[PDB]
Amino acid sequence: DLQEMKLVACCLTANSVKVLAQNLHNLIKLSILDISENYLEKDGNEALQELIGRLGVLGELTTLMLPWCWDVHTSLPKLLKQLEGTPGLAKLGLKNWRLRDEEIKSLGEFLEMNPLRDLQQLDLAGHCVSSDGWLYFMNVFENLKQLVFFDFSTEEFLPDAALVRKLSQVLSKLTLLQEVKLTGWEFDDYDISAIKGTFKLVT
Amino acid sequence: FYEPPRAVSLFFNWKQEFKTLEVTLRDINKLNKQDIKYLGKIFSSATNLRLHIKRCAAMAGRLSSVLRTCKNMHTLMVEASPLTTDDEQYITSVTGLQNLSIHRLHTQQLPGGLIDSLGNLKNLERLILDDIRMNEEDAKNLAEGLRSLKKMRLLHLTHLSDIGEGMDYIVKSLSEESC
Repeated sequence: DLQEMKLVACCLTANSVKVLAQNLHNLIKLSILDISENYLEKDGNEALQELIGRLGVLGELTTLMLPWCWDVHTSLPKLLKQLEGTPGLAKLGLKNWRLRDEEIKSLGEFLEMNPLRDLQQLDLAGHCVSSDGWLYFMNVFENLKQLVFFDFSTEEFLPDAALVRKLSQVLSKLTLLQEVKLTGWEFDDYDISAIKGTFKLVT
Repeated sequence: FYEPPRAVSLFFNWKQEFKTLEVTLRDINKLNKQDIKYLGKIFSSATNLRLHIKRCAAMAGRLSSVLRTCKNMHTLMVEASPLTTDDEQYITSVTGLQNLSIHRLHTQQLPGGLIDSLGNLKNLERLILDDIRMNEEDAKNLAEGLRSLKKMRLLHLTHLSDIGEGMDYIVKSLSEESC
């Protein structure tokens, strides 16, 4: 009858994710999944892709919280490919994936081909997407309408004013802004004083 | 723009779909990083940018440094300011530049600059040349740059010296196809 399984800051192995990806087919109602804030030493690509290939069998999973490991943006098109096989998701948390422009435009073709607006909380931690991929990321985020609580924190990145102004236009445009987290950023006087609305900012 | 946080505040409250902005640059002598970054970040308010150089002394080598963020640019005018070769390579580096003016160049046009990498401005339509110090071979390779760009509609070659028999190469470059 398990429907929520939440594990963070725990010493997971590729054997744990492996056997989880070998006997996860028996568990059916487990619709809420947190394995984030963890690290996989070896075969995190392999046990991740086998894991999501097991996750295609499921039909209730709406909450996914995913950790950080090595060589992962080859697993991004297969995660997003099984989410092209999955027309339903509501909670997405993605920790420290170090993504770039190609992965965020793969997500761009994903959301511009699959309309998924049941999603309410979103984490995109620790990535080195360039400023034009931040702008196109405001085109992809411009496509969204129903995101509620999210976190776009990354490393110490200086944004451009085009990113700031699309952030004011689209963040002012969307409705359900409860709490927004951006940590590791530079917004000095005008940029920090030109955003504020119905959300709750976290530096 | 004479000789400015208030206009930085003015564009930096709301941003909408401005079509085009015209920038009048007048006599830039002092040059601190705060005005570089502020006046740099203003320029993304419109969909097209019309930059006007007017006798700016501090921008003798700071062309590419300030405009590095400024991806949006439509046309540019050069009015009586010093300029380097690599800055001309920054002029030819951008592709969205469609119309260009240049006036009062006292110094000799160095090779490897504007006239040597001329064939990169693939949407050039209006080109204005006045008071340029060159020689014959610079006009020849200039005309070799004229053989590349095939979308021009308007050309000015006013007030030019040391151009003996370069006009055969220039007019030869222009009268090739029905342009």
